[PDB]
Amino acid sequence: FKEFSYKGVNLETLTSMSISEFKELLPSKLRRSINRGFSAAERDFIKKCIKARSENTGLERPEQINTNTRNLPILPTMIGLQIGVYSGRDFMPMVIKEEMLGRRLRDYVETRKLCTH
Amino acid sequence: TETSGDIKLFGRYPYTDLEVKDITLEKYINVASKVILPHTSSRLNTKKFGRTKIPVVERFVNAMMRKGRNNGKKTLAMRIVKDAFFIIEGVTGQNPIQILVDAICNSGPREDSARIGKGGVMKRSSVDVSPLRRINIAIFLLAKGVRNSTFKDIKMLPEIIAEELINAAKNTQSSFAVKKKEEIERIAKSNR
Amino acid sequence: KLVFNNNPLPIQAMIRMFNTNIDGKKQIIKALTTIRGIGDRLSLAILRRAKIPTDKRAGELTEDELNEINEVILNPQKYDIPEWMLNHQNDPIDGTTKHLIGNQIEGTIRLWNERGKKIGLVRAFRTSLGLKVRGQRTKSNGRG
Amino acid sequence: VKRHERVEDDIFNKIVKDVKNMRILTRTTLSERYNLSLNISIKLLRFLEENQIIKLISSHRGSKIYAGSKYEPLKV
Amino acid sequence: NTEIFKVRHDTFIPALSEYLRTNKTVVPIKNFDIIKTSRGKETSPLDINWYYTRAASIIRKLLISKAKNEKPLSIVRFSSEYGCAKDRGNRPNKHVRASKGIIIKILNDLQEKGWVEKKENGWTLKKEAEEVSKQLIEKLIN
Amino acid sequence: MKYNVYIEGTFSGIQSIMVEQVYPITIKCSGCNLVHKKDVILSIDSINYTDKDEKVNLKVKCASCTRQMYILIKSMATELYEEKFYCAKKEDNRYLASQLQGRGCYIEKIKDANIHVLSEKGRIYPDIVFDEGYWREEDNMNNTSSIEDFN
Amino acid sequence: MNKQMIKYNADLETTFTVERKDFGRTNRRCRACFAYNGVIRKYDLMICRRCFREYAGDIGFKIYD
RNA sequence: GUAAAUGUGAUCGAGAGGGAAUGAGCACUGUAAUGUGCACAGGAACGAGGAAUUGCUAGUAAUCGUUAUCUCAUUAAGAAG
Ligand SMILES: [Zn+2]
Repeated sequence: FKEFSYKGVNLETLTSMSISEFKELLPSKLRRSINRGFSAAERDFIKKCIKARSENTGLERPEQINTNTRNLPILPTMIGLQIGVYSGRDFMPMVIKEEMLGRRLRDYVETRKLCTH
Repeated sequence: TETSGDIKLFGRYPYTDLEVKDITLEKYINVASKVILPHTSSRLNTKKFGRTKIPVVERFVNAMMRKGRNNGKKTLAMRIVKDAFFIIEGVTGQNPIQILVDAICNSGPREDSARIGKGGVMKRSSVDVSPLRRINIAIFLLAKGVRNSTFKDIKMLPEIIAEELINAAKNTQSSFAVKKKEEIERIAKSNR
Repeated sequence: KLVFNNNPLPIQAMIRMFNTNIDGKKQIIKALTTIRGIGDRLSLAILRRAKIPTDKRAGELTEDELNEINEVILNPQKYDIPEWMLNHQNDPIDGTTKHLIGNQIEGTIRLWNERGKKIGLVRAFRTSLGLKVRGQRTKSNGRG
Repeated sequence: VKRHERVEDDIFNKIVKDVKNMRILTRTTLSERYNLSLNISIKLLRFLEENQIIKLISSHRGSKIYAGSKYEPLKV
Repeated sequence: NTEIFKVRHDTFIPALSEYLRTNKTVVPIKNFDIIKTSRGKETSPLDINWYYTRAASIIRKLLISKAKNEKPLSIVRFSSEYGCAKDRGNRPNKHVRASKGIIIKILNDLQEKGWVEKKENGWTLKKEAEEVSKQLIEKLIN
Repeated sequence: MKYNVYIEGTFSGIQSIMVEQVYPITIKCSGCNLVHKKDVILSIDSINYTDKDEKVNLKVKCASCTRQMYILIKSMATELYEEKFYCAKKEDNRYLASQLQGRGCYIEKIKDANIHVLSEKGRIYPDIVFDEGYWREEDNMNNTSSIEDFN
Repeated sequence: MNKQMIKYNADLETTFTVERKDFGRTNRRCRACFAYNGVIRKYDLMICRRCFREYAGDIGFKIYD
């Protein structure tokens, strides 16, 4: 069975690419967000992800990273991490699997409970 | 371009020697006023019998701007009737104008139904129509017959105009307008 | 005696292209709008690269003309139809662009939606329940 | 039954015999008497007006009208 | 004299179109057979030679502009001249311009043949393009 | 005036006929004898009142003589099947669905009625459609249900 | 005030500054009453429809027709 | 982004009317897309509307566009002309 792939690129290569390179793969609206540069908040989130993937060893899980950076597109640097995304009320936890690339963190969390009359 | 003579309708038709041929109608049908194109803006509607002085084919094109969507499209109406006159002049062999005159003469109902009872219940009775109302209804019926006939039928609208007008002038059962004139007169008689 | 010499050819009732049936009497343009993935606009594009007169009826076409069109459908990018004219652009699974025909459309939309659902993409969950996903308001209209 | 996309030889023959003694004729007549579609009533009618069998008497926008051998106009 | 007004447009635009094609003075845009003239249009043109009818009508716009001594014509002016009413679903129809790319290509083709001269505020005719038109009309009316 | 609504025909494999108490009807004014220009929907669930506060299912003013016209449905159903369906009362070779009570009008025609069939095997056939007065269904056990000569 | 924000490029190491555009209700408060709704912005007035009608005759507006 | 209905010629031929839900994209405004534009698809109800009910007497009613008018970074299927 074949390795995971996003828009032609293997996870081995994809996890080694700079954000500048990854930008050539993403959809148009996500590209425009990376071209217009990261906020001071987003930079701290990303530096923690890079630290965490490096620091974690063995079989023990790294601690959760929380964020209110809802519009950030998912990057190959936060694969396998547990991340809490703010729902307007609480940090809703999720694990960033490979299949989430090309989407924003807001796409995986509901700010409004489903309705059943 | 085509002519340097006297005024003819669509520059084609004679505009003379025209007879009404019902003395009850005479004063109310304008075939006098020589006009090259059935269009005038003459502001007679703001008057007591001014809508009886508008020329005949004018009254006849106004009747076409209907079914809602065609309001205001008076050029389109002129285009349509122009063609119909070619079909009719050919078919009949006589001034399209005398076909139109005779269509009106036959298609107006002479007796009608109305409520008369005032000081109690309203009971229906026959009544007698005026000259002016008689011709107003004739145009209405000729128009309504044409419109509804063409709706979802493959035939061209100018052709349907020629079918109805000939028949009406000839007083045949074939006309929608003529049949419905018989119906109204029969019901009027039933309530006599 | 005089002869007409402007008549269409002896015509077949209906013909088969794409596991789809095409009414032979129908003029080639609106007739190729029977196959899924051939809309109006793209139907005219193919016919002017296969080079068939638009005014012939579907049952007049030879085997040769039907092969010419069949070839252009399997590979539009060979006959200079540019990628911005085609159904499936920058395919997430392949990188390439391709034109999906017939039952390939539903199959591809299904395998795509199913993958999103397996990982909890909110967009795919809504389409499965019959709800809207392009920001439309759902209070007043779209009932039952 | 639906309309047709040919004028076969025996329909063609009898139309020539029928178009004489008719007065004004139009796209609809060929398509409502015989079984021809509008797209093949145009082509046949245009052919007969090149052959001098019929004559055109109007062609204003798409509205188009023809005459056969027993037409006769008004006279002054 | 203002010689252009002596003949009918629906005889002149078809007449010049043949003189263009038989000398190849303008060359079709890539994919002319499948492109639309505007985002307001529903389908691509019914005549394969639409590009030449554009070229024939562009020189007519310029001849009459020259006849009336107007200011030179701009790429924006031509785009509004050829505009139309776009269909928008469930909404009123709206006026939209022609696409510039066709017009730019025609004007650059005509520049290379010496038929059209670029001014600081628009495009203008040249002696050869005037005389072709003159010599056509002198046969066409007779 | 009182009108009984019967369902008539030849019935085979049928336990019960159920009828929606919703009738498209043609009505005639009993004052001026003019037919109402359109059919009117008479429904059992439509609640109206006479000028004397009596419940009726239809209240219509005659356009010609201004007279009020009223119709009441009396369901002749013996039972409600699934609390929804009015079981028409079997009477010999026919089914009595309802009684229509007209005041100030005549009922000239009932156009259609939505009919449901309960088979002798306990299967429901909702909203049955007649072709030329015939309806027939077969179950997975080869039991036939049919209505012939429907009126 | 024209406020400024820092943003990082894709490297998350180089920084640049961008300016926040002044738009929306936040700076267009009624000059008579601080209201945020029904502000007439025409002719460089910045006055709400309630306040306008009491002062209109002092400013010099009239109802001619 | 400087009318549209409309005028002439071609074309299409009775769900080639209609554009709703949805796919992989390509751009724009913005601090942020969730908003808007574009291309290719996809192709739902609806075939002239029950009981009732609302204006309108002449350049009026209805039709057709347009707003260097108001809202307005971007957004009119709203008002006021
Ligand atoms: Zn205020």
